[PDB]
Amino acid sequence: GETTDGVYRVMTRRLLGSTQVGVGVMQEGVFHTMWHVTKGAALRSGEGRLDPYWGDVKQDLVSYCGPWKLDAAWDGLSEVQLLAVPPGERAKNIQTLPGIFKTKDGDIGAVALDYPAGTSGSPILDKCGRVIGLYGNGVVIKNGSYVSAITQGKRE
Amino acid sequence: DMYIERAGDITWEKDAEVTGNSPRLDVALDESGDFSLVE
Ligand SMILES: Cc1nc([C@H]2CCCNC2)[nH]c1C(=O)Nc1ccccn1
Repeated sequence: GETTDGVYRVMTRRLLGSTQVGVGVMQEGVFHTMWHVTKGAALRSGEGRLDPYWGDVKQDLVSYCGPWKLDAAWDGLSEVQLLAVPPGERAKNIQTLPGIFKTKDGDIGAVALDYPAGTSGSPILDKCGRVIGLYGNGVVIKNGSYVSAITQGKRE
Repeated sequence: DMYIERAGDITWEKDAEVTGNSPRLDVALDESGDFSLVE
């Protein structure tokens, strides 16, 4: 199977035609995506099989073939880039300055970009191209727009 | 049954479309992973 580092679309042949349900990152032999995209289910990569290794519904994350590898974090000051991979459209970098999700357990960066639901799992990057989290788990604000958290896992 | 297709490289791109605001929101994270606005 294709284990090349990079950004990937998560597709399904269950519904009419081929439908993009999400996006994920391949890094160091591990596939990283959001839990709500696959719901823990196994993935196909050509003829190779990707089996889930770690997952957590609260964090809304899941890794395949190995533990979570992404550990870079937003510095709190710099602009970041969402490598948005929308359904039926090409990968497109979009630079934004993140906001903050103020929670009882600490603050989290948040990207205020609006994209289709199939864009869930698109990586958020820092100036050196390191993945600082995934886009796809957020909230809808007063004006109907979508604000996603910068969801990052823990590296063991 | 789900499958993956490569969509590109992970790189920082100079001169990309800069857009979007930076709000400071009050939120709550539930056991099911759902974020919500606290007011
Ligand atoms: C289908 C779906 N389901 C969740 C939930 C995931 C687990 C609990 N918290 C919300 N978000 C979504 C979504 O549509 N996300 C999304 C991502 C980018 C752009 C637009 N929507």
